[PDB]
Amino acid sequence: GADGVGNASGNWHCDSTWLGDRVITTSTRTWALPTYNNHLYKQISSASTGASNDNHYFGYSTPWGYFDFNRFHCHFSPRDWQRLINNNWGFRPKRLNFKLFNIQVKEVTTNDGVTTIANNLTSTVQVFSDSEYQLPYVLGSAHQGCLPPFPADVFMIPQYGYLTLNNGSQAVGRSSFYCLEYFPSQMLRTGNNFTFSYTFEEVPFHSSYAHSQSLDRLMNPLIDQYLYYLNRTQNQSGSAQNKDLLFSRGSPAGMSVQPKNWLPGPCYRQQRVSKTKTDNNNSNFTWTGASKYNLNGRESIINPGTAMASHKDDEDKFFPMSGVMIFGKESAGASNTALDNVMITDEEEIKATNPVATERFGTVAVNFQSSSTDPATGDVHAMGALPGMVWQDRDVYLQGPIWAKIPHTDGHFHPSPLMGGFGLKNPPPQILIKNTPVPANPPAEFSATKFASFITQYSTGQVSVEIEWELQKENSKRWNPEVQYTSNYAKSANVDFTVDNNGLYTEPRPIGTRYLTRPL
Amino acid sequence: GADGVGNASGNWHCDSTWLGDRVITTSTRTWALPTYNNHLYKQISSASTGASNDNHYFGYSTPWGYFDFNRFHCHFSPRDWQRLINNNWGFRPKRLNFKLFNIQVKEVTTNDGVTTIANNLTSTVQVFSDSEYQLPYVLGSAHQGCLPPFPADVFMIPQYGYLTLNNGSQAVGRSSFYCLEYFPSQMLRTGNNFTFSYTFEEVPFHSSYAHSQSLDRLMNPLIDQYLYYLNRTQNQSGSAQNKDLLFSRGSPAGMSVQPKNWLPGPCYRQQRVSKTKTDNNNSNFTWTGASKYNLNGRESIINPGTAMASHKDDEDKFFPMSGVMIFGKESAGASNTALDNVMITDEEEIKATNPVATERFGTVAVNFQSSSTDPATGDVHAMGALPGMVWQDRDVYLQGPIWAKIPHTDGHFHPSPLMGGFGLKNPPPQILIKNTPVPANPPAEFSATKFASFITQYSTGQVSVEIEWELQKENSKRWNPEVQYTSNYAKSANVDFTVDNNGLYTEPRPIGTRYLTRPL
Amino acid sequence: GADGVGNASGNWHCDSTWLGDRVITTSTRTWALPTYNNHLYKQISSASTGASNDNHYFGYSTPWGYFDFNRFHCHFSPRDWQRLINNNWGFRPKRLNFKLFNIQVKEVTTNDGVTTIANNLTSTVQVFSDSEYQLPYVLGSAHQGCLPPFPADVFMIPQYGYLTLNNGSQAVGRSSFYCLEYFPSQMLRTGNNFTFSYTFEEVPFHSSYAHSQSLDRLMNPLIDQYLYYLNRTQNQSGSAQNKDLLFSRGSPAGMSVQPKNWLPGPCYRQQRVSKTKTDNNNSNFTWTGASKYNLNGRESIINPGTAMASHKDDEDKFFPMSGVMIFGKESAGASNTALDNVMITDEEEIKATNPVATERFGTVAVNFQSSSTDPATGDVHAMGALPGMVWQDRDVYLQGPIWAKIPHTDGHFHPSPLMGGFGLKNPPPQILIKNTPVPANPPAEFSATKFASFITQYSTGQVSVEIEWELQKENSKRWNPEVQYTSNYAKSANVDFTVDNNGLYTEPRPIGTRYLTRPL
Ligand SMILES: Nc1ncnc2[nH]cnc12
Ligand SMILES: Nc1ncnc2[nH]cnc12
Ligand SMILES: Nc1ncnc2[nH]cnc12
Ligand SMILES: Nc1ccnc(=O)[nH]1
Ligand SMILES: Nc1ccnc(=O)[nH]1
Ligand SMILES: Nc1ccnc(=O)[nH]1
Ligand SMILES: Nc1ccnc(=O)[nH]1
Repeated sequence: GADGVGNASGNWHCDSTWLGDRVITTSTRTWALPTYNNHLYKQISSASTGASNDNHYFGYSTPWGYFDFNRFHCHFSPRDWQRLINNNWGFRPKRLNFKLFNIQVKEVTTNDGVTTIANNLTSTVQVFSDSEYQLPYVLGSAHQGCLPPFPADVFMIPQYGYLTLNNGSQAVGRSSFYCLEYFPSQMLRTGNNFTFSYTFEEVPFHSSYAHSQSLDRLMNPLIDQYLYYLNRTQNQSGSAQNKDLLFSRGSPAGMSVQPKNWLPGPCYRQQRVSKTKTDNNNSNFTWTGASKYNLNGRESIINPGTAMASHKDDEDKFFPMSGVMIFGKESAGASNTALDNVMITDEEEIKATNPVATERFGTVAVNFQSSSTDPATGDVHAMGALPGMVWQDRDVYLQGPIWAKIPHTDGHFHPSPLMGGFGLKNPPPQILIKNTPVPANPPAEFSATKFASFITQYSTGQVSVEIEWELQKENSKRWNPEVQYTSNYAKSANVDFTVDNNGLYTEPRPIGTRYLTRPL
Repeated sequence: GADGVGNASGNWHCDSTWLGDRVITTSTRTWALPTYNNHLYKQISSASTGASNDNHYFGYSTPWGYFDFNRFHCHFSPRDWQRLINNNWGFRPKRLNFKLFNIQVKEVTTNDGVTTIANNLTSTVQVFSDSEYQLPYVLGSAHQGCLPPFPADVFMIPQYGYLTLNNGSQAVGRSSFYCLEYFPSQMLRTGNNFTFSYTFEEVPFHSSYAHSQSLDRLMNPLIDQYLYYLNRTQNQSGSAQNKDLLFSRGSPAGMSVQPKNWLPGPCYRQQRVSKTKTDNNNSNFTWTGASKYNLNGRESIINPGTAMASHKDDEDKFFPMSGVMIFGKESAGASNTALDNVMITDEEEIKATNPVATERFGTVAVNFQSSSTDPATGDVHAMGALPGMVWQDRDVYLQGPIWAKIPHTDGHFHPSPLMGGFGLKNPPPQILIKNTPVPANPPAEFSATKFASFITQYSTGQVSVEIEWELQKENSKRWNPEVQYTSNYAKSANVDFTVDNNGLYTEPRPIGTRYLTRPL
Repeated sequence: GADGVGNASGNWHCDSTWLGDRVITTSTRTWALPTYNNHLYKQISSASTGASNDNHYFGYSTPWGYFDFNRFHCHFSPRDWQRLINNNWGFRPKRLNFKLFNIQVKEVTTNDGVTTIANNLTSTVQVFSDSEYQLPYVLGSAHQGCLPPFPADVFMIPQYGYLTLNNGSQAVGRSSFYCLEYFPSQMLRTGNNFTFSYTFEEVPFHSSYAHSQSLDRLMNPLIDQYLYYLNRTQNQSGSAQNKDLLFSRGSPAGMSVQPKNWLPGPCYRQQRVSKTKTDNNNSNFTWTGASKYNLNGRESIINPGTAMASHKDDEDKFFPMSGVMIFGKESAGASNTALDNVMITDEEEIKATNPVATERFGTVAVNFQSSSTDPATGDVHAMGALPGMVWQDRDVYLQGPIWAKIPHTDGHFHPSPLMGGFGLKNPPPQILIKNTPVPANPPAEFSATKFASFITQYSTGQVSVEIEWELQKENSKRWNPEVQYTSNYAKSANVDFTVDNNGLYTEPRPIGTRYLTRPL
């Protein structure tokens, strides 16, 4: 860093600047970091517990905390998101600037049942960015502890832990252990500060638009095709039914039978469930009726799974059991909370190109028809990629994640993070931070045994993240007005995206980005 | 070439040089080339024979031989492979240098029942590289006849033959015939030599590592998600069972139900068979229970097929019927040999990302549940590519192939050779070689009829291949030690990868490359 | 020194960098230093005690602490050690850089109960390196208190004390007393830091290899010698036994009787003891059956003593009573702990050249044979250096010492530290450190009586040691694969060289360096 006890090492830079094709978000917050695990690394696992085989794990927990800004509301105020989404066909991150500063380390002494805090001026906090990605990448799993949406909220830094290979609750020889200290890290006293910058790789702009055409309506509703298709295998009222081969040319009255160039996207069917409970089966079918994948004898719910439309027209009451992103309200309990404490996303806009999530992809022949054998077909519920398929990826949300690390594998296929966002080979590095252990008084006589008595402390300061975002401007010739995200004009007891009478900021709904429209 | 009867046209260059990010393998061997087909091109096919429709073919056999180094042990000694695999996250070929030399053509005369060999000094051997790929590409089908693993072994050059279109055992008008002479070729007497170089296209480094995380364990086992999922469709001990909609947030106790970004790789299920025969069905089900593809009314076993893990945890006794590479021991007979004369590979390391080969990919919804209709799901056994899938390709082995030509098609999809290795648009060219016909004595009076009487001969010499390989160095922060390929320290009658008391080199096991670990 | 209360004077530099022929280890840790002896130097000795004459001593204890990094795990993580040992025939230290910084001095006050710690900002810690070696050299006696293996562990600094001449528990006129203050030292307040560098003398690379030949198997196993040896002193079935002189030439069937050039190493026999207690004698024979040296009427166990192989082939259950380095587990008690709380090294690799530790060196003639007198021979249990002897020094271990000061004597003989490592004429200097006394309040009236009332304090900070190591690369033409140190692939409850569920780092075995092989 820096300088004095008596001298701030950073100012408060929270702002938005719009500049034609760029928008620069700056956000600064005040954090608090406790001591974790008493400065220990612990082995952790599902041993005992009583966990099922699909829940076993092995890993470690760490004395470190970390910074996480991997949520859009860490950077975009509600109004800015609104600006973003109502005027642009897309956007992407380009560069970032990160700042830790104004650090202040404090000691806690308890006597009684009356707790005193003071400054420990000569104490440090340690920091580093894992810029060579040598640590297990724990961002992009949508874990809580990101910078809060509301700039006035103070936040506690999450603790870093990670998993490795496990065979049940045991480890394997291949399992990996990381000690964080065995990086180089920067050591900061109250005077000092930390900074680094980062550039994002080139990535496709996120599609902030719905289509205003669908795959099956790309033709000109005024002209025939020059192409023919088999229309009838029997006449044709000449009594009664006689084998025939009758061919018709593509025609505006038969848009369902016209040859075309393209196929809709992939499909992994999911179970349709209603918001009115009375429609559903009387059982507990989530695990048992769930779409799951099977990995080394362990089952995992596919969630949210392939980008698919949530419901066809007029059926907004249904949703895939595990195919929509779902946010909790600020009233929601951790487990088995009710419908009205959650907010379910809707990905209905993609039904122009993407199969609906709770229906078949389609139908396939399954035999050879003949006079003796009747033509049979079967339903296709899971369809991989076929040449000619086109699709739309899952939408992002003001409160969803931004990016994830693409796994380091021989093979990916369209590695856009299924929960939504940008896939990055070389994503924003993890930023780790810890209070340096400060021994309590040692004995008068040497002892070799692990030092286990420490002065209790924690730290606080500010953090600042600045991101530059490039915009894809809208160039639309559409004559009529667009759907636009808008707040509600009718009167009410509270304003949306505001604090209440107890000062609790709330986000009353998810907001996606798909309001403007393109042609296909 | 060159020069004298009395003057070598090449030396013996067999070596290894390690140079930081590069390793240069040189190997030289001594070959023998007979006269094939008596200098004739023969039409060949399955006519007569009694072959089934799935085995019919049409093609030609050729008077030529060819060189084949498309196996790792043609270049890497066992110790070098060990060096490779224990210290690098990857590697790829960059360039090659090829050399034919010290040629010596010999005539064989038999009188009795006592066979005399002498030098035929004025005789040639012919050579060319098919550098414009004008010939059917016969490398990359894993045919025997490559340079031997052991530098002291002499090898016989394989004969070139190829196939074309066939309708049963007949040909079609579209079928193609190639005459090799109707290239330009180099003609070598005992003095001369042949050389050429080649550069490899840019290709992804082969992944010589296992992952130490799995797709389903990428989260931080310490923090909840901000995302919610439908947890129950009924309460919840309020008696008895009542329709409900209950939502929970992602949590470390429920890692199987957390939303995620990624899907595991593709899947084409295969039949699971045990190494202890008593477990299996009492029938012959290989063709009949086999995963097969169907091409122009002809069936073909998919083998090895999609890259998939061989068995889940603790089940090393099972293997896909035709989903693992299998090497023969030097005791193995050509057909119906026993389990202990073969070596079956294990691709278990990829179960972090790739479905296990003998299980479903997963489960899919197949109907609409309601009070009247119970939720149904189905098993998915063959799953194509879905956006968001990530996977690991099949491993290579010290004795497996290196590369294959990607077919010249409009479309490939991840054209990594399914048997393992590097796909190359423009692979190392085939190198063809033949002894020039040397007429026996003609008659005293002209005759127009095909010349059919030849002096019997063959040739021998050395061949040298030098390849430069680029290495991907390991940069791992892992605190604990790695699994490392190691020879066995316990005492025995023979050393691994050695010759025995009769001078037979043996390779006692396959060695893959996946020992070091990455994060995902 | 520089600057501020508010300003870190050092960062955290813990890392490893591999660069071809060099590897640079950096390690940084956080220490704690109490006040020792209440700022007093005390005379100490075995007086009273009840000590045997063998355990009498005289010396002094000091108010100072010291830094000790003389253990390989202070610098090499387990993975790095693995890298070291599996790829290099040797290595040596070249240069070092040392850093003390971020110091923070604290005062402790108690009422009862209850104990209060604050910063004492104007307090100093003192430091110096004994670079002219003017102090008794107390490193290289394998003391505990070195930097901990695990970078996250905080450590207490050991106290400096030393011994001098003693006659029983009394001193002699020749006994030396040393006052540490009498040395210039650097005085550091919370702002300041200490640094120095050092270069190592030229030393032989440590042998990180086993031989793959033995002294007695160097001959060509195909060819006779031209040399002859007396084979028989009687015939030879011509009945019955008659005096004769019969000579044979060296031959592959008689490799035990072939003339040779070399002798195996020196020998000081030690008592063989089994790991299965039932094999041993029923008595307490360690002191009484021990190999001891006798110095000024005082006995001392020779331990570990001459470099000798721990056991011959197939006898891994025996070990020299005091001829192997033995590490304690983190469960081991200080005294009379059980077999399974210790880890015994094995120096079996050196049996190619070095006598086995529990057997005779060999046999010697002891008389003149004649018709009247039968040839006699005797066993040699202690053999000094003979021209022509060759030997291998004791191995080093990841947790053993690195170096020791060669005593300043007229004569050494192969002064490689018998406990293992590098002998250094001018070793890394001792680094001494102390909290400066801070008087409590004096009386209002002068008193000359030596001050004795002090404010209670201690200090803490970071220390950093960087060492450059030169590597001897492996150049082996060995065709088959090597033994390699490897972690175990089978599954278990804990990972090797990791922390457990209480955060205790453990080292589950010793690791030597001898895996690669040389010829002799
Ligand atoms: N969002 C995304 N990030 C990186 N690569 C992609 N390829 C397709 N979509 C992508
Ligand atoms: N091994 C490989 N060779 C060429 N192209 C590839 N694309 C993906 N894997 C490949
Ligand atoms: N390790 C060592 N250090 C210094 N001198 C030696 N002489 C023989 N071995 C030695
Ligand atoms: N990864 C991809 C494959 C095919 N098309 C895409 O847009 N992306
Ligand atoms: N061919 C490929 C398609 C998608 N992803 C890959 O890695 N390769
Ligand atoms: N000549 C010597 C041999 C060994 N050591 C010595 O100091 N001198
Ligand atoms: N000290 C020594 C004497 C003789 N030879 C050695 O290598 N060392």
